[PDB]
Amino acid sequence: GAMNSSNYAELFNNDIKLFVDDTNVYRVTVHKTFEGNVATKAINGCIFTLNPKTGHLFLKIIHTSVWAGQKRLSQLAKWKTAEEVSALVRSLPKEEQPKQIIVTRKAMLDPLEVHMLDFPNIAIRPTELRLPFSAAMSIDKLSDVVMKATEPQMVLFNIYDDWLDRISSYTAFSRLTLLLRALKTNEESAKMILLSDPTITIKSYHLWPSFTDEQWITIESQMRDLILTEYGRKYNV
Amino acid sequence: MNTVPFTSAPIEVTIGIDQYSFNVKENQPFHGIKDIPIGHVHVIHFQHADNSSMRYGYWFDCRMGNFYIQYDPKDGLYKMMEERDGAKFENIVHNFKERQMMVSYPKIDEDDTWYNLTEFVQMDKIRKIVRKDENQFSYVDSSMTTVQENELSDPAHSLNYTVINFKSREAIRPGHEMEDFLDKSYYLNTVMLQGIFKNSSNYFGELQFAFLNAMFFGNYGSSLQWHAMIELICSSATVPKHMLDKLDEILYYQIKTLPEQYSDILLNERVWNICLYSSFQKNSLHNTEKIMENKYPELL
Ligand SMILES: Cc1ccccc1CC(C)(C)N
Repeated sequence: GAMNSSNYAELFNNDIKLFVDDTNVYRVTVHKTFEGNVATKAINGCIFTLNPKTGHLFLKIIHTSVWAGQKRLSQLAKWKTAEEVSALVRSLPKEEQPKQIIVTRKAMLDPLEVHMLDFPNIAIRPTELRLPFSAAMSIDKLSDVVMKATEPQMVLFNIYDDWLDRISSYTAFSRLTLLLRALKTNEESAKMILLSDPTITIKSYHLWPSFTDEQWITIESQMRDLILTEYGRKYNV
Repeated sequence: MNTVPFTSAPIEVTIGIDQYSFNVKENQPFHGIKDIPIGHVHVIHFQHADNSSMRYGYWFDCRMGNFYIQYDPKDGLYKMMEERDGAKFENIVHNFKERQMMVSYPKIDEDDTWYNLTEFVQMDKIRKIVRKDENQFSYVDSSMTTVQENELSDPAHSLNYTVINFKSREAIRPGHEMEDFLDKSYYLNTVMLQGIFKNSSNYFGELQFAFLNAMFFGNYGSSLQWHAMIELICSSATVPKHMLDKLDEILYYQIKTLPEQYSDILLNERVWNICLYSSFQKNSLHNTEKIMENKYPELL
């Protein structure tokens, strides 16, 4: 059923599973019309579909043209997400298809369940974890490819870069969730921590800087400080 | 006006006949029910004084045979049976009437309640739903399960209601996932009405029968079926106008007749609030909404 702190090592077992986050699918700017009314303008979005064991990220870019002439876009976005996830699964060889799909928001359960009725052996589950995947658009290279897209497009990334050569998938997922929580809590300070030192660079084929093991422990500590503080500056404590 | 005589009443029992009921004491000189209106199905039901567990009873139509009740001391229940000897039956009944050993079906002349609850409930529809093809009458009790319940365990003793499941391949056309899930008109009009049920009269028959088994026997599965069949219509944007008008009348009389102190288990809060206030048909059930709001405003 629902996924929570009690069954957390399950993410890193050998059953293929994907997280789906739909928070960046339908994105808008809200603005005033010439007549003084309010209107929305959509901007490109993305589905964040992530294998937490391997780091494989299937980033389906959602071009604004998919909304042209449609009503109830927030509702449509959930069904569009489910259609794209279904299509992704159907495109995979059987031995690569997930045994579970975990949605980060419960409103995605019925749309995904309906689109996957053809796959009765794939479990569709919610989670009680508050995962910071909405911050994926604070990662510069991901934001860049989403905003430059002129058509619907799927782009593949490893969100762990080369980390699994040195750490476990449990540790990599913890590092990712820490980084994304920090970016969600205070994007500016978070991004200052990650690039403060000009000698540490991001490889052309990576998303994050090439920190040594030691530098990562420092970085991780600085992200913890940020999250504890900003929570300070937030609750006054 | 037909009669269902009883051999005797050896155990204390509350006997229901349609929406009426009366108490019979152990070994009281009771020999059945007379003046039963011809033209309608009827249900005669039983609740033992010593075991309020298990209500059970029999759906029947006096036009289809001569039926009587006889207590069975081995199986511990009042059994309905058919008498094939027509002349013998007539003679038994005449003598019991002469000795005034029968209660009268106590229908008020103005009163159309039973008609309004059974407009689409005929024996031929009841027989498709309930099986003992050797009898012209059908047994139902509180614990009998439905076909859908047995897929989620004795098959002979089951209710054949059509399995309605909104998240099922039959309900959802490939490539119309969102459309068919948010608007059930395909499911109602094409899968259920045109293919399994054939017309709205068979559909209404199963809907009314499910309600009555829920109300009279506390049959869990029948309670679910009744609500599922209401929700399928209310969640369809496209429903023939004549079905909507008839559904409103059907539900009105069911809500009017429901026992007030059973309203908490027999009525599903979610289904009724969705149907009355959110669904495509939220504005199409005026009589039903008015009686619900005046009798069960707590539920809503
Ligand atoms: C009652 C009825 C009549 C005619 C056709 C179908 C039905 C519904 C069943 C199959 C019994 N669930």
